[PDB]
Amino acid sequence: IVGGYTCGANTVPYQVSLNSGYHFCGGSLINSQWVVSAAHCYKSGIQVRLGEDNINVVEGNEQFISASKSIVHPSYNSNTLNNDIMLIKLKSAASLNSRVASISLPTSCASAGTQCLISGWGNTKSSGTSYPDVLKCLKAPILSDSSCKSAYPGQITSNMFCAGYLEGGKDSCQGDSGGPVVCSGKLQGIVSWGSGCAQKNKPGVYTKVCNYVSWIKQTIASN
Ligand SMILES: NC(=[NH2+])c1ccc(N)cc1
Ligand SMILES: [Ca+2]
Repeated sequence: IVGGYTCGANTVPYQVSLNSGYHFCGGSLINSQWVVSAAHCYKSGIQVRLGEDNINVVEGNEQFISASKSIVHPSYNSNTLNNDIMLIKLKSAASLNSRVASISLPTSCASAGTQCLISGWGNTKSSGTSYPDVLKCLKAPILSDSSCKSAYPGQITSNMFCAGYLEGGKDSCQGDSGGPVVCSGKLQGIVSWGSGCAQKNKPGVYTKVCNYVSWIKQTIASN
């Protein structure tokens, strides 16, 4: 997260870190046994880390649970990033409490103008690299489809939305992928892609979660 702020320990209780020996992506806990992330975060041997603030220090509220299965969206295209969504099932149910909590799926798609909270442990620099150890946060509005498409000609599908600031300086970034965009207490987006990070006229592009609620529910019901 570039140009954000320190969230505060366990203030984003649905935020998970995906770990394969090291943090590599974010995710969102949507019930005691399932995490939503980005398909481009797929790999084998994932350990889900809940209750995390400093990802390099055991602070006392962590739950580390290996994934039993991952399900990449059936129509995920890695070239265009269309349908950049996957589900990860935990081998055991997490223990839910105030610091480790699921986030609700949307009942309705969020509109341009709605303020959301974006969070992650990704790069905090637009130029060069610095990874924070604690969770970073950014409040950002959903942008209009027209401004999104104008910013990225020929690249924005009906399964994507832009959020952030056209002026630049405030954005998600590498390492934030798969993490949440939460608006009015609902998971509306997944950190997906963008040109660099926090660049002028290159806002963040996010998977449009509301399009996937049926697939998510049906997938969970049978797996
Ligand atoms: N929002 C962004 N600029 C972004 C997010 C993730 C990513 N992998 C690349 C760029
Ligand atoms: Ca920790």
